[PDB]
Amino acid sequence: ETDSLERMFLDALESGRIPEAQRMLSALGALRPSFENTAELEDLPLPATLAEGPGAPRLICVSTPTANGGVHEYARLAASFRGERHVSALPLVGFAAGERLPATPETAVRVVAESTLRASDGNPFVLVGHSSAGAFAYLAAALLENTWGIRPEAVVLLDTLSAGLMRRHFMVSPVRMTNSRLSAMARWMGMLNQLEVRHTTVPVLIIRAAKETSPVDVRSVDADHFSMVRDDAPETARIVKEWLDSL
Amino acid sequence: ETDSLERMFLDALESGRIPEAQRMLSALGALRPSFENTAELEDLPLPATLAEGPGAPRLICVSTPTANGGVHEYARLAASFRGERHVSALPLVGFAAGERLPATPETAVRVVAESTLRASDGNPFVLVGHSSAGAFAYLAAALLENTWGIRPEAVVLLDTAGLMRRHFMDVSPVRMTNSRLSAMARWMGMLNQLEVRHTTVPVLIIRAAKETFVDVRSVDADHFSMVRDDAPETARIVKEWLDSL
Repeated sequence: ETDSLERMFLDALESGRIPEAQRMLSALGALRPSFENTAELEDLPLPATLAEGPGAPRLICVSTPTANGGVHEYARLAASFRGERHVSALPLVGFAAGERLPATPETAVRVVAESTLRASDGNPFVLVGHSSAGAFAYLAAALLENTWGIRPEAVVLLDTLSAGLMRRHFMVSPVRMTNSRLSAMARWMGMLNQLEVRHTTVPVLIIRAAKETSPVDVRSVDADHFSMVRDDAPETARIVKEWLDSL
Repeated sequence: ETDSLERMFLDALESGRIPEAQRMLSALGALRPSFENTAELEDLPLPATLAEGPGAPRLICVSTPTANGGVHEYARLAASFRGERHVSALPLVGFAAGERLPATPETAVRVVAESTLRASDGNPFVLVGHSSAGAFAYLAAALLENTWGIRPEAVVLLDTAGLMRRHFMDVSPVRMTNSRLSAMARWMGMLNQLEVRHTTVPVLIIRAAKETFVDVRSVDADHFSMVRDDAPETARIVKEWLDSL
């Protein structure tokens, strides 16, 4: 299509008309079939193994809720761990054409927490999330601790917030933004916005990108929000490995 | 493809989620460039000639503001006129991917009025609209008279919701592109915002008798067959009524 929703979304982002594109994709969002509970699904999302190794704890990465997001997001990051430890990434359900979307915030966190558990293979694990994925990684850790009394060893956040940023994500698997991806993005981002904050007791690392305007540690990487999981992935990875070894 | 907006809209129709589908399509509509003045457009809609003949007055048909609508909608009716007189049909602007959408109800009515004059080409003409095109035909006729002092010979209204589900369940089937869907929401959206205007030209309403449980005539047909299989009879009533003038 010359008039694809991908084209018109990208148009509206360049024109800073992000509120109108906002109202559009969530109205599309609202028309998608929903699940309230993971028992309604044929299967949980399948983890993609991105690295292997004998080190521990393994890393489980949450895809960002962006229409071009997916397991590919962590391939470069995972490359610095090749041979050193297991790294997997989780797709988010609803971004492929026949998939249902989470009906409530709680359902969205649960589905992340359940697919995390499966990816773990029963082994000690840490949850990682870049950017918008970090809140989901973080609340998935909290929900696992509070619901099943299963604690991740840690959570690692790659420049996550507590705009033009949305714009530059899409301005930079150069994946095609299908209708389902774009509507799934609206739904998941809309859930993010309504997530109830909750405490995890497991160690948390916030890696901050030095180029940008319950026990918590903070480290800085010589990178921007985007380069931290691209060109500068090795610096990010090394901070992660060194923080995890200091536990 | 499998998750097209066309498939979404038609699923929504089947499931009683029209209002949600309309909200989404208006929301998409709002992201397209608009015009408030016709001189903003590189060109008016282009009439399509469906019939030609020595008789008079010519008929100018206004496409319905539906995602599957267009000049083809009057091709059957025009078939009953194809050696008797000129019949053309107007596209509505905005349904094609290039195009801008009207910003207001008045803009919508003006673009139809102006297109119609282009189609008439200085001849006596009648404005005709099936269904939801009816109000736009009528109101363009009123604006032509009241603002520009030019009078159609007449206006003909052809039978002017599961009518929706009926409508969207063909014949000459049309791909409902994202541009067609969004143009539909914007143009149909303005139907609610239209204030009636009076016009002194003769107005024939042809009623689809099978929908029932200023001259009015009725024809033995439903809302849809009156421009499809019962088009010959619709065309006769039209020609005989105009001949009375």
